[PDB]
Amino acid sequence: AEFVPPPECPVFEPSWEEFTDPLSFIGRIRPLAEKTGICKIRPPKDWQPPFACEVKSFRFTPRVQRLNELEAMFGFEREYTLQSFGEMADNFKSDYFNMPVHMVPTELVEKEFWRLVSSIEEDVIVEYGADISSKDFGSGFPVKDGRRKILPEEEEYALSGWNLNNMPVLEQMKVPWLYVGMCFSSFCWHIEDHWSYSINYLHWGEPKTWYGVPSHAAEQLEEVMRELAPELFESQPDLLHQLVTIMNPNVLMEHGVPVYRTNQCAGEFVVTFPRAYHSGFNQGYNFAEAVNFCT
Ligand SMILES: CC(C)c1cc(C(=O)N2CC[C@@H](NC(=O)C3CC3)C2)[nH]n1
Ligand SMILES: [Mn+2]
Repeated sequence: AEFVPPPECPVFEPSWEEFTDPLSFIGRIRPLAEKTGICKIRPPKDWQPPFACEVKSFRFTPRVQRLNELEAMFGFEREYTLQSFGEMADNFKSDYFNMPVHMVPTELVEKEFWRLVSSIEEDVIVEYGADISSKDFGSGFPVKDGRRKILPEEEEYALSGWNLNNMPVLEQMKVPWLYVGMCFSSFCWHIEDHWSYSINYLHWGEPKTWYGVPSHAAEQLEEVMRELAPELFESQPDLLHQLVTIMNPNVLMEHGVPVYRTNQCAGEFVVTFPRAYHSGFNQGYNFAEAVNFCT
Protein backbone atom coordinates (compact mmCIF):
# COMPACT_ATOMS: atom_id res chain seq x y z
CA ALA A 1 0.00 0.00 0.00
CA GLU A 2 1.44 3.33 -1.12
CA PHE A 3 1.40 6.52 0.93
CA VAL A 4 -1.79 8.57 0.59
CA PRO A 5 -0.98 12.31 0.73
CA PRO A 6 -3.15 14.21 3.22
CA PRO A 7 -5.21 17.14 1.92
CA GLU A 8 -3.46 20.46 1.44
CA CYS A 9 -3.43 23.06 4.21
CA PRO A 10 -4.57 26.63 3.50
CA VAL A 11 -2.28 28.86 1.44
CA PHE A 12 -2.68 32.64 1.71
CA GLU A 13 -1.36 35.14 -0.86
CA PRO A 14 -1.89 38.50 0.86
CA SER A 15 -1.78 41.80 -0.98
CA TRP A 16 0.57 44.60 0.05
CA GLU A 17 -2.19 46.04 2.24
CA GLU A 18 -2.80 42.72 4.01
CA PHE A 19 0.98 42.18 4.31
CA THR A 20 1.16 44.90 6.97
CA ASP A 21 2.37 42.88 9.97
CA PRO A 22 2.21 39.16 10.85
CA LEU A 23 0.23 39.40 14.09
CA SER A 24 -2.68 41.33 12.56
CA PHE A 25 -2.69 39.07 9.49
CA ILE A 26 -2.45 35.84 11.50
CA GLY A 27 -5.32 37.06 13.67
CA ARG A 28 -7.52 37.53 10.60
CA ILE A 29 -6.77 34.11 9.08
CA ARG A 30 -7.14 32.39 12.47
CA PRO A 31 -10.77 31.15 12.01
CA LEU A 32 -9.62 28.95 9.11
CA ALA A 33 -5.97 28.22 9.89
CA GLU A 34 -6.59 27.11 13.48
CA LYS A 35 -8.90 24.41 12.08
CA THR A 36 -5.99 23.00 10.02
CA GLY A 37 -3.16 23.51 12.53
CA ILE A 38 -0.70 24.78 9.92
CA CYS A 39 -0.91 27.22 7.04
CA LYS A 40 1.35 28.66 4.35
CA ILE A 41 1.78 32.36 3.57
CA ARG A 42 3.21 33.54 0.24
CA PRO A 43 4.51 37.14 0.47
CA PRO A 44 3.96 39.52 -2.45
CA LYS A 45 6.18 38.89 -5.46
CA ASP A 46 8.23 42.05 -4.88
CA TRP A 47 9.10 41.06 -1.28
CA GLN A 48 12.51 39.39 -1.70
CA PRO A 49 14.81 39.73 1.33
CA PRO A 50 18.48 39.05 0.59
CA PHE A 51 20.31 36.24 2.35
CA ALA A 52 22.37 37.93 5.07
CA CYS A 53 24.28 34.99 6.57
CA GLU A 54 28.06 34.76 6.38
CA VAL A 55 28.23 31.88 3.91
CA LYS A 56 32.04 31.93 3.78
CA SER A 57 32.52 31.26 7.51
CA PHE A 58 29.36 29.17 8.05
CA ARG A 59 30.84 25.97 9.51
CA PHE A 60 28.62 23.51 11.36
CA THR A 61 28.56 19.88 12.47
CA PRO A 62 25.22 18.36 11.42
CA ARG A 63 23.32 15.69 13.31
CA VAL A 64 23.15 12.12 11.99
CA GLN A 65 19.70 10.61 11.42
CA ARG A 66 18.82 6.99 10.64
CA LEU A 67 15.35 6.91 9.10
CA ASN A 68 14.27 3.50 10.47
CA GLU A 69 15.70 3.83 13.99
CA LEU A 70 12.34 3.00 15.60
CA GLU A 71 11.45 0.13 13.25
CA ALA A 72 14.86 -1.47 13.81
CA MET A 73 14.87 -0.44 17.50
CA PHE A 74 28.27 3.61 15.33
CA GLY A 75 26.79 6.86 14.01
CA PHE A 76 28.34 10.14 15.09
CA GLU A 77 28.51 13.75 13.96
CA ARG A 78 32.13 15.59 10.14
CA GLU A 79 32.16 19.39 10.00
CA TYR A 80 30.79 20.94 6.81
CA THR A 81 30.67 24.36 5.29
CA LEU A 82 27.41 25.60 3.80
CA GLN A 83 28.81 24.85 0.33
CA SER A 84 30.37 21.47 1.16
CA PHE A 85 27.15 20.31 2.83
CA GLY A 86 25.20 21.27 -0.29
CA GLU A 87 27.56 19.26 -2.49
CA MET A 88 27.08 16.21 -0.26
CA ALA A 89 23.31 16.76 -0.14
CA ASP A 90 22.88 17.05 -3.91
CA ASN A 91 25.18 14.08 -4.55
CA PHE A 92 23.15 11.95 -2.14
CA LYS A 93 19.79 12.80 -3.71
CA SER A 94 20.92 12.53 -7.34
CA ASP A 95 22.59 9.19 -6.61
CA TYR A 96 19.60 7.85 -4.66
CA PHE A 97 17.03 8.63 -7.36
CA ASN A 98 19.43 8.29 -10.33
CA MET A 99 18.34 11.62 -11.83
CA PRO A 100 19.10 15.34 -11.43
CA VAL A 101 17.97 16.67 -8.06
CA HIS A 102 15.59 19.22 -9.60
CA MET A 103 13.83 16.45 -11.55
CA VAL A 104 12.66 14.33 -8.59
CA PRO A 105 8.92 14.91 -8.03
CA THR A 106 7.95 15.99 -4.53
CA GLU A 107 5.39 13.18 -4.33
CA LEU A 108 8.12 10.61 -5.06
CA VAL A 109 10.39 11.82 -2.25
CA GLU A 110 7.37 11.81 0.06
CA LYS A 111 6.38 8.26 -0.89
CA GLU A 112 9.97 7.03 -0.61
CA PHE A 113 10.53 8.80 2.73
CA TRP A 114 7.66 7.00 4.47
CA ARG A 115 8.69 3.67 2.94
CA LEU A 116 12.20 4.05 4.37
CA VAL A 117 10.91 5.00 7.84
CA SER A 118 9.17 1.62 8.15
CA SER A 119 11.65 -0.39 6.05
CA ILE A 120 13.72 -3.03 7.86
CA GLU A 121 15.72 -4.18 4.82
CA GLU A 122 17.23 -0.80 3.84
CA ASP A 123 19.12 1.46 6.27
CA VAL A 124 19.30 5.05 4.99
CA ILE A 125 21.33 7.61 6.96
CA VAL A 126 21.14 11.38 6.40
CA GLU A 127 22.49 14.51 8.08
CA TYR A 128 21.08 17.92 8.93
CA GLY A 129 21.78 21.08 10.90
CA ALA A 130 19.14 22.00 13.46
CA ASP A 131 18.59 24.48 16.30
CA ILE A 132 21.54 26.59 15.11
CA SER A 133 21.45 29.92 16.94
CA SER A 134 21.25 32.95 14.67
CA LYS A 135 23.30 34.87 17.25
CA ASP A 136 26.42 32.73 16.70
CA PHE A 137 26.14 32.46 12.90
CA GLY A 138 24.07 35.50 11.90
CA SER A 139 20.43 35.52 10.83
CA GLY A 140 19.29 34.78 7.30
CA PHE A 141 17.49 38.16 7.38
CA PRO A 142 19.30 41.51 7.49
CA VAL A 143 19.62 42.79 11.06
CA LYS A 144 20.67 46.17 12.44
CA ASP A 145 23.57 44.90 14.57
CA GLY A 146 26.65 46.55 13.08
CA ARG A 147 28.06 43.04 12.64
CA ARG A 148 27.40 43.12 8.88
CA LYS A 149 26.76 45.91 6.40
CA ILE A 150 23.15 46.69 5.49
CA LEU A 151 22.66 48.20 2.05
CA PRO A 152 19.99 50.90 1.59
CA GLU A 153 17.89 48.46 -0.45
CA GLU A 154 18.10 45.98 2.46
CA GLU A 155 17.03 48.27 5.31
CA GLU A 156 13.34 47.71 4.55
CA TYR A 157 13.83 44.01 5.30
CA ALA A 158 15.83 44.65 8.48
CA LEU A 159 12.84 46.66 9.77
CA SER A 160 10.08 44.48 8.29
CA GLY A 161 7.58 42.91 10.66
CA TRP A 162 7.98 39.65 8.74
CA ASN A 163 11.69 39.59 9.59
CA LEU A 164 11.77 36.79 12.17
CA ASN A 165 14.14 38.84 14.34
CA ASN A 166 11.30 41.37 14.79
CA MET A 167 8.62 38.96 16.03
CA PRO A 168 7.35 39.45 19.60
CA VAL A 169 8.75 36.68 21.80
CA LEU A 170 8.01 37.87 25.36
CA GLU A 171 5.06 36.03 26.91
CA GLN A 172 2.80 38.06 29.20
CA MET A 173 15.00 37.14 24.98
CA LYS A 174 14.79 34.45 22.30
CA VAL A 175 16.30 34.63 18.81
CA PRO A 176 15.50 32.71 15.62
CA TRP A 177 17.15 29.35 14.98
CA LEU A 178 18.54 28.02 11.70
CA TYR A 179 17.96 24.69 9.96
CA VAL A 180 20.06 23.26 7.11
CA GLY A 181 18.30 20.36 5.44
CA MET A 182 18.98 17.61 2.92
CA CYS A 183 16.77 15.00 1.27
CA PHE A 184 14.92 12.87 3.87
CA SER A 185 16.11 14.89 6.90
CA SER A 186 13.05 15.05 9.11
CA PHE A 187 11.53 16.30 12.35
CA CYS A 188 9.18 14.30 14.57
CA TRP A 189 5.65 15.16 15.68
CA HIS A 190 5.77 17.88 18.32
CA ILE A 191 4.14 21.01 19.69
CA GLU A 192 5.98 24.11 20.83
CA ASP A 193 6.89 24.85 24.43
CA HIS A 194 4.10 26.71 26.25
CA TRP A 195 1.82 25.82 23.30
CA SER A 196 3.38 28.74 21.47
CA TYR A 197 2.85 29.83 17.90
CA SER A 198 5.74 29.22 15.53
CA ILE A 199 6.70 30.86 12.24
CA ASN A 200 9.11 29.31 9.74
CA TYR A 201 10.72 30.89 6.67
CA LEU A 202 12.53 29.01 3.90
CA HIS A 203 15.30 31.31 2.68
CA TRP A 204 16.33 29.15 -0.29
CA GLY A 205 16.67 25.60 -1.55
CA GLU A 206 14.36 22.69 -2.23
CA PRO A 207 10.95 22.56 -0.51
CA LYS A 208 10.24 21.52 3.07
CA THR A 209 7.25 19.19 3.42
CA TRP A 210 5.01 19.72 6.45
CA TYR A 211 2.20 17.81 8.13
CA GLY A 212 -0.09 19.50 10.63
CA VAL A 213 -2.90 18.57 13.00
CA PRO A 214 -5.38 21.14 14.40
CA SER A 215 -5.27 21.83 18.12
CA HIS A 216 -8.76 20.41 18.66
CA ALA A 217 -7.35 16.95 17.82
CA ALA A 218 -4.25 17.22 20.04
CA GLU A 219 -5.64 14.83 22.66
CA GLN A 220 -6.62 12.33 19.96
CA LEU A 221 -3.12 12.37 18.45
CA GLU A 222 -1.51 11.87 21.87
CA GLU A 223 -3.81 8.90 22.53
CA VAL A 224 -2.97 7.29 19.18
CA MET A 225 0.72 8.00 19.77
CA ARG A 226 0.75 6.41 23.23
CA GLU A 227 -1.29 3.40 22.07
CA LEU A 228 1.16 2.65 19.23
CA ALA A 229 4.44 3.85 20.75
CA PRO A 230 6.95 1.26 21.99
CA GLU A 231 6.34 0.02 25.52
CA LEU A 232 9.54 1.64 26.81
CA PHE A 233 8.66 5.09 25.40
CA GLU A 234 4.91 5.11 26.13
CA SER A 235 5.32 6.33 29.73
CA GLN A 236 8.00 8.94 29.02
CA PRO A 237 7.18 12.62 29.63
CA ASP A 238 6.02 14.55 26.58
CA LEU A 239 9.18 16.68 26.42
CA LEU A 240 11.27 13.51 26.02
CA HIS A 241 8.82 11.39 24.02
CA GLN A 242 8.63 14.17 21.40
CA LEU A 243 12.24 13.32 20.50
CA VAL A 244 11.12 9.99 18.98
CA THR A 245 7.47 10.61 17.99
CA ILE A 246 7.80 9.30 14.44
CA MET A 247 4.49 8.23 12.89
CA ASN A 248 3.19 7.90 9.35
CA PRO A 249 0.36 10.43 8.79
CA ASN A 250 -1.82 7.71 7.25
CA VAL A 251 -1.77 5.90 10.61
CA LEU A 252 -3.12 9.00 12.36
CA MET A 253 -5.69 9.52 9.60
CA GLU A 254 -6.82 5.89 9.94
CA HIS A 255 -7.55 6.59 13.62
CA GLY A 256 -9.65 9.66 12.80
CA VAL A 257 -6.98 12.33 13.35
CA PRO A 258 -7.25 15.15 10.77
CA VAL A 259 -3.90 15.77 9.07
CA TYR A 260 -3.04 18.44 6.50
CA ARG A 261 0.10 18.72 4.36
CA THR A 262 1.99 21.34 2.37
CA ASN A 263 5.21 21.82 0.44
CA GLN A 264 6.88 25.00 1.69
CA CYS A 265 8.88 26.49 -1.18
CA ALA A 266 11.68 29.05 -1.08
CA GLY A 267 10.48 32.48 0.01
CA GLU A 268 7.33 31.21 1.73
CA PHE A 269 6.27 31.21 5.39
CA VAL A 270 4.70 28.41 7.42
CA VAL A 271 2.82 29.23 10.63
CA THR A 272 1.90 26.58 13.19
CA PHE A 273 -0.87 27.46 15.60
CA PRO A 274 -0.86 26.91 19.38
CA ARG A 275 -0.94 23.22 20.33
CA ALA A 276 -0.99 22.17 16.65
CA TYR A 277 1.13 19.04 16.33
CA HIS A 278 3.36 19.05 13.27
CA SER A 279 6.08 17.02 11.56
CA GLY A 280 7.81 16.86 8.20
CA PHE A 281 10.94 16.35 6.14
CA ASN A 282 13.08 18.15 3.58
CA GLN A 283 12.96 17.47 -0.16
CA GLY A 284 16.60 18.46 -0.58
CA TYR A 285 19.30 20.98 0.22
CA ASN A 286 17.65 24.01 1.84
CA PHE A 287 18.04 26.65 4.55
CA ALA A 288 15.27 27.63 6.97
CA GLU A 289 14.82 29.97 9.92
CA ALA A 290 12.22 29.69 12.67
CA VAL A 291 11.10 31.39 15.87
CA ASN A 292 8.32 30.93 18.42
CA PHE A 293 6.20 34.04 18.93
CA CYS A 294 3.32 35.16 21.13
CA THR A 295 0.14 37.09 20.39
C1 LIG B 1 11.64 28.10 17.03
C2 LIG B 1 12.19 26.67 17.12
C3 LIG B 1 12.23 26.19 18.59
C4 LIG B 1 11.38 25.72 16.27
C5 LIG B 1 11.70 24.98 15.12
C6 LIG B 1 10.52 24.29 14.76
C7 LIG B 1 10.20 23.31 13.66
O1 LIG B 1 9.29 22.57 13.81
N1 LIG B 1 10.95 23.30 12.53
C8 LIG B 1 12.12 24.15 12.17
C9 LIG B 1 12.30 23.88 10.65
C10 LIG B 1 11.86 22.39 10.48
N2 LIG B 1 12.90 21.46 10.91
C11 LIG B 1 13.72 20.83 10.05
O2 LIG B 1 13.64 21.01 8.84
C12 LIG B 1 14.75 19.91 10.66
C13 LIG B 1 15.09 18.66 9.84
C14 LIG B 1 16.10 19.80 9.94
C15 LIG B 1 10.68 22.36 11.44
N3 LIG B 1 9.59 24.61 15.68
N4 LIG B 1 10.11 25.48 16.58
MN1 LIG C 1 7.84 23.26 15.45
